[PDB]
Amino acid sequence: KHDYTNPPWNAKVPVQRAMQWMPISQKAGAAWGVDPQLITAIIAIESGGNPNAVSKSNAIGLMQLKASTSGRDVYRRMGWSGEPTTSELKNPERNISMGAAYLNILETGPLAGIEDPKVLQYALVVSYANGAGALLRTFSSDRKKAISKINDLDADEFLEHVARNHPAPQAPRYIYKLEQALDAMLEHHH
Repeated sequence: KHDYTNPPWNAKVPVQRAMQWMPISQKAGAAWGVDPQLITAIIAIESGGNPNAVSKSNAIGLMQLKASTSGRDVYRRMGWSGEPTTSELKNPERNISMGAAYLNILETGPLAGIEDPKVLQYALVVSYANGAGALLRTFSSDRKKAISKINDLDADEFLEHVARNHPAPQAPRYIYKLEQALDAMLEHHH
């Protein structure tokens, strides 16, 4: 299985920088029914709080949204045509709003039916990172039985399952990082 804890990841500075955006994250989380600390952790992991981050593949901004994929998914959810521009994705308020929208899409879409909010949290970071489809297929080729299998595990067993069974090494590591980010956030009484 993936040695996902290696190397240790110090969340202090990445969470401190993501916390700068918390007032936006609070409002975005409220609008979309999404946990602002989950938003904050994702910013910390994805961009380390850097609103100008651009990946090899042109994922953009605080929550690393890609116009042609997640960006477009959000626009389709809102009933809008087309997709956002690079410039728009760079704007921190728009970026975080779309990241929150995307987390809601995952929750209400492919991940609908997961009972344990902690398991759901882990299922969200894994899907955001490496795709809800690939996570589900890790359990069963049909969605229905995959969710049923997910429902039989507690949060620790879910991590374990991902560590042993997910093709992408980064998947279980995203859960490790998330917990490191949650630990760091304990020191921010927001």
